[PDB]
Amino acid sequence: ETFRWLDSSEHRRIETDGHNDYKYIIHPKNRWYKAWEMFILVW
Amino acid sequence: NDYKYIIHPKNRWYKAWEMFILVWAIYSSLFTPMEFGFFRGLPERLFVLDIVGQIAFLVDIVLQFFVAYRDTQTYRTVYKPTRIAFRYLKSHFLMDFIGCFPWDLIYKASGKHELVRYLLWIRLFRVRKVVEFFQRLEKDTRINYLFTRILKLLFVEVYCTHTAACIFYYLATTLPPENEGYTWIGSLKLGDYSYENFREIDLWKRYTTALYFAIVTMATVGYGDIHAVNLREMIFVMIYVSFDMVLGAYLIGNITALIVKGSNTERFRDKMNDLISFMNRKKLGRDLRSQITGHVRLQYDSHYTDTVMLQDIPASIRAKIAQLLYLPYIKKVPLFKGCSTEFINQIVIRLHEEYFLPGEVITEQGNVVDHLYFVCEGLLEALVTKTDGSEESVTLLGPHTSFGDISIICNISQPFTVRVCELCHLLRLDKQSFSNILEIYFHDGRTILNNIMEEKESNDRIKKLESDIVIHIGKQEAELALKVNSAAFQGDFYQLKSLIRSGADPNKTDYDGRSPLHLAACRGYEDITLFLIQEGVDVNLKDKFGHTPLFEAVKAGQEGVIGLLVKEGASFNLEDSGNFLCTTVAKGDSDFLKRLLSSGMNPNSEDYDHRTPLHVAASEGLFLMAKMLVEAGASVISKDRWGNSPLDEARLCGNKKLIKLLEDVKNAQ
Amino acid sequence: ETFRWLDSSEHRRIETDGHNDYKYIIHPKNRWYKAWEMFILVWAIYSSLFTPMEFGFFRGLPERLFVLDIVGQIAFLVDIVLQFFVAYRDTQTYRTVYKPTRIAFRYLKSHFLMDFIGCFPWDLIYKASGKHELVRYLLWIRLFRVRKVVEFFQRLEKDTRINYLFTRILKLLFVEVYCTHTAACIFYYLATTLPPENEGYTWIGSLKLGDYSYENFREIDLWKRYTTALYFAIVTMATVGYGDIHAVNLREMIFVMIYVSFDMVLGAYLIGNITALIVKGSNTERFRDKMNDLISFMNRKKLGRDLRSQITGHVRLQYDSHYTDTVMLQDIPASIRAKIAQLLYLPYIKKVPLFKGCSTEFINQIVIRLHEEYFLPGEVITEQGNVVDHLYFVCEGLLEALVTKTDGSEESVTLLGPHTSFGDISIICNISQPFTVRVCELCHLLRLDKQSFSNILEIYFHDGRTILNNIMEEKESNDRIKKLESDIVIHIGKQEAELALKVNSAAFQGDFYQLKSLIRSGADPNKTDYDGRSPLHLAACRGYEDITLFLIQEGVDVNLKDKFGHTPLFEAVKAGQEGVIGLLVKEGASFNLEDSGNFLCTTVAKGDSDFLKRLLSSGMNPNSEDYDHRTPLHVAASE
Amino acid sequence: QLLYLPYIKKVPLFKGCSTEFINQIVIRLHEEYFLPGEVITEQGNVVDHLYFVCEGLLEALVTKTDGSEESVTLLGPHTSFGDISIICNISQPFTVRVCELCHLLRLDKQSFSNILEIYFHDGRTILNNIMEEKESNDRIKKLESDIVI
Ligand SMILES: [K+]
Repeated sequence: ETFRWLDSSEHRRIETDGHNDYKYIIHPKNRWYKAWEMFILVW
Repeated sequence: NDYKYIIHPKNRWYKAWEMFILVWAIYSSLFTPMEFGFFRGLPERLFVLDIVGQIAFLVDIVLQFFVAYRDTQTYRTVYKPTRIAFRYLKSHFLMDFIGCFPWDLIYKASGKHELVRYLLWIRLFRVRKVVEFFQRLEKDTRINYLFTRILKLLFVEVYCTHTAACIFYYLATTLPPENEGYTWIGSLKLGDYSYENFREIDLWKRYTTALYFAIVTMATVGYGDIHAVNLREMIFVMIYVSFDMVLGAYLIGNITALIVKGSNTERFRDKMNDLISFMNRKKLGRDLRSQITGHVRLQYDSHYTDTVMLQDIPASIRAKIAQLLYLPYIKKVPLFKGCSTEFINQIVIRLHEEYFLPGEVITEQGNVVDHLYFVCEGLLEALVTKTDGSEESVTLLGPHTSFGDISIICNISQPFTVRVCELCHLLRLDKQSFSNILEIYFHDGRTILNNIMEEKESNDRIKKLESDIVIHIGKQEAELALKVNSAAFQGDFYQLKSLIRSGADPNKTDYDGRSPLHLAACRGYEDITLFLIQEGVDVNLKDKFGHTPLFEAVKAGQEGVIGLLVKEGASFNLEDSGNFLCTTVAKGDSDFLKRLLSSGMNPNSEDYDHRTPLHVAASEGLFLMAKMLVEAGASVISKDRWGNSPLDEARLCGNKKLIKLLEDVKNAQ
Repeated sequence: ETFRWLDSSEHRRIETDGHNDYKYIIHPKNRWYKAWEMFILVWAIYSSLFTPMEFGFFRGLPERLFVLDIVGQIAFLVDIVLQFFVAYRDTQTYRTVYKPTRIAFRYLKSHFLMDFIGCFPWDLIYKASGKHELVRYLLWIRLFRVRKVVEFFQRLEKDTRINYLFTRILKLLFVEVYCTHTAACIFYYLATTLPPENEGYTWIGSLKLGDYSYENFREIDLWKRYTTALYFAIVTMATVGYGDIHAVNLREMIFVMIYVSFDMVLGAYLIGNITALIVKGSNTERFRDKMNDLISFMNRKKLGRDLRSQITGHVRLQYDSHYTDTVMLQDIPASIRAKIAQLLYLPYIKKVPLFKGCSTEFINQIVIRLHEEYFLPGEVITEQGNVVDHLYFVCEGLLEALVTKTDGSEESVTLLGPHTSFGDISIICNISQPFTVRVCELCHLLRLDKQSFSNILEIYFHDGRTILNNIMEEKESNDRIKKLESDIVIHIGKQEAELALKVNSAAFQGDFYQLKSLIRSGADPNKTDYDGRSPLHLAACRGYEDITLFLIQEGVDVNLKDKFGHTPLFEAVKAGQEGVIGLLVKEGASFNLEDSGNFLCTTVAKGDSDFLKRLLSSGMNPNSEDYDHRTPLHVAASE
Repeated sequence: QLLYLPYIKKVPLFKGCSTEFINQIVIRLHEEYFLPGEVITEQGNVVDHLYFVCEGLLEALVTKTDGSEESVTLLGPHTSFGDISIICNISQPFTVRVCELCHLLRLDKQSFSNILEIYFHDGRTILNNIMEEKESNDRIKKLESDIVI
């Protein structure tokens, strides 16, 4: 029943999947990925 | 379909011909203004193109005589040829038949008159097929409504610009070539190019020039490099701009109307936007804000189960929906066990789905409830509460359970604040509809009252002969006991059984005793008494007069029902039996006393004076009945309150023919 | 309080003010006067279109068009004096006033002088008074004859056949044109206001379109100058504006700056009214709104592919044809909805063969609780082997009752055409539905519930017995399938066998309203079946009343010996009781009882001074005796 | 208290009541209008609202089975039908039609029972007024309704 309620639900589980491994992957809502998303926006 | 030569309109080989003649009608109604305006008879390059093209619309006329249609008043497909023929001949045959005449060959073989060339303007009764295509596309939910509502308005603004360009060039051709300077194209010079002697310019330069004027005019840009100089072209562009002004206003109106009539996503978006503005204005917390947003998102994503979308669908279709969705969730409920299927079909119609997040509150402690809830999924809990903030998890209401039924039938406030611990799927049912169908179906309300008492063993409120739901049931059960007793009085054995098999009880009594066994025994209907005994009845039931059905059987006189009641526990239990036996000796009806001590009361009982019935029998001379009264009675030595054995009482009667009986029990000592 | 609402009530008072006196004042709905209103509307349309063309394009009318505007002024001079004899359909006091001093007034202080100045000859006055230019500006008074066109669009806005937001669009489209006709006439007049030697500094004297030069422009034909000016004004109104014709003077620049500022507001108002018409949605998008609201809840509930095609079929049936507007009808109260139902359904229910001559109140109670329903062909309504929850009456269409033997042998039992009912032989009975009622043609069934046709069937017991007699006076249902049930529910006694029991249970429970609703409709007996009881034997005494009014009604027979030998005085005195035995004795109650002496000796023997003093106080002679002829003193001296 | 209070003060049901009870009554009223001829209550029904006439000439008639009727009274202004069907929990015995342009004031039965159970001295005064004006032919007891309990 709750699998119908996917995005209308708890939705905050990024904490475990943050830095499992791979050591390079930048989060989208970073701060250095907001000095790029405006610099190359005005580019 | 007993014809086999009539095509169904929803065929898959005919629906490939509709989209073929749609393409041929999109072409042949866009070339027809170009054939009227830009030529004066077609060249020999386009002769074969004009011959086939009036043939694909000539076999379509024949094919429309062999296609069934749906009737408008009976909604049946009409496969009759003489009906589809007379439907085609009176609706669309004439404008499609004279439209596919070879009008160019009729023009060239009539001395080339210009008025026989205006007759090819009835080939625009082929945008009828585009109109029918858009009408079929509007009555199909697979296609979007922003793809259809203005796309058909960006089609009239193609047709009425191409046609206006063709008429605007045609008006330039209506003046002779000596008067070319007084025309819109003859007086035209764009750049270093001059459009003089314009009928030897190639077709696509003239067409692109006229269409450039028509589209720049239609968009109300209007550069004025191309304008009208004549007095016929002034009139035409006045008509044309006064038509495209309201056409552009209609386009802006349709786009604005489909923008201001937004989807439910935008309404929910602005609702969540100003709710988030209220939550950030009031400085709310973290889990509280998530609870508010989750509740309104649950309501938006789950409000689609509202039954007010369905209140034009008829009953026995809404009932089938409610029996497909809700009936397996009501059949497995411990409250409704033993209830008939009619009551459950009346239950499932008036149910409303509800969803709650894990932590909201459904019912509260101090409140009398107004909805009976059924749990489909979820793991709701029941919390009684004290004055000093205490909580006690009394009951864990899982799936297949109900709460609030005790607070409706007994009309009490709710005992438990019901908080929900999971994502639940509750089913509302208001107390008014529940109570109404309880006093409508009282034979199932009695079984509900018997189910509500057991689980709680009536923790309290047990008589609960307080709320009407528990009264109206008592009143209807009483009047149905009256009705089944009237059926049992006269011979209505089939009617009696139809009353009993409709959920009755053959043990509920009348206003003063009077079970159906009582009336069936006093009337002597032996089959009815067999049905009542094998159904299961208290055969020793008493009245407000102190009467058993055995007593009414022996008072009536039918020995068959007398013998039929005594094969079970007949058992008279009659109080004041002594004075009753003495007063039936007093009335002296000997066959009634034969019925009395046949299988019954002991004849050694006593009246207010301590005397046996054989004492009062042997006081006037009643040998024919004193013989009967001495048949089973014993202990003949018994004195009165006066102190008299019945032998010395039988002495002074003055009749000696019953003293012959007095030498009978002289050996039992 | 009808002075507060003179609009909701007192709408059409007609009687006492049609022919008061004066016999001349025409009501403003006469067929001979509304044939003059269209005539003066055509004259007003012509005289308002020709007036700017008379002003701008001429300096005094020629020798022709003289009889034309003479009769144009005569046809309005007639209408000037004709409105002194036309009534005064009023605003606040809703009655057509016939008083011809409130007809001369309300007109003289209104459109009279603007309509009497406009009938003076202003081109004979012009040519008589030395040909002055400012006496020709009084032709513009004749644009007050657009009242007759704006009154036509007010008598059309309150006409319900055409949408009011469409008459507003037609009114704006008659304001858009005639403001391009008047602007064309003023734009040509502003070119004639310059001398003919300064004609090269005008919009038309400095014009050259194609190879034709518009020089010496006062000698061109009138229909070339008018078409040129109107072409400018219409391509300016549409905001196309080619610029082949443009303003040249300052007096033309000022007029174009006024005119495009007026047309911008007018075009924005036209776009707004068209958009306001379109947002009031059509039939197709109001179908598709709830259709996409019902495709979802059919995709997530996972309904079957046949039930989905039935639901979509019924939704496409309530739209696109057969506009069942009960959802609009629900604002109307129950009394007026009952009057609507008695108008619409009584021609159909009275011709049903089930109701062969019942009472009119019973058929009224039937048609109060009816619902209209439409079904496509191929639908199954009531299938064989299920309980019947609704009673259906076929108003129009064609149905089909079928039955199967073993292997789906669907043979046509009957064909239920119009004025037929099905589901009737199983609400009367308590059996299953015996036929699969399938739909052949598009039907219009009238649905009655099962519980309504049990309440109004047990209330109206004479009509219920008439309905059972209508069912049995048939071929005993061998026209259908010969499913004979006994003889239906047979005569089941609701005359005396259950109604005396019903009124006796009403007396036993103590319901006075049910008691008097039963007995004031007749049928007050003195006997119960299955016993010798009475509505006096129950209520009065044993119950001891509940309700004090149980003894005064109808004066029923006291001293009725029941099946167990108890008079109602004995039942009132056994339960002791002290109101009915105080009250029954003045009504002539008696203590008749067989072996009363033996009963008194037994009440001596048990010992009950209250019981025996209530026996003796309510009338009892203690010299009656028993089988041994012993008085109650002979046993009250025993122990 | 300035729109409805002169109407509710001169009601024979609320005679002798405290002014605070009337001030609690007048808040929950709903102004209603009816043209001369509709029906607002029927023959057998426990009524859902208590009404007060302000300017109107409603009639209260009892219907029979065979279509007939007779008016037991003529409810003019400053009258209150309803209440005896509410506070005795019985059905309203009269089909209350209307003969003029009436000016009723609704009051639902749950809120009326709430104000009666909170202010019980005025409830006893209302019970006394109904027991003398209806004359209390029976149910001087009237413990069938939980309001009196
Ligand atoms: K322009």
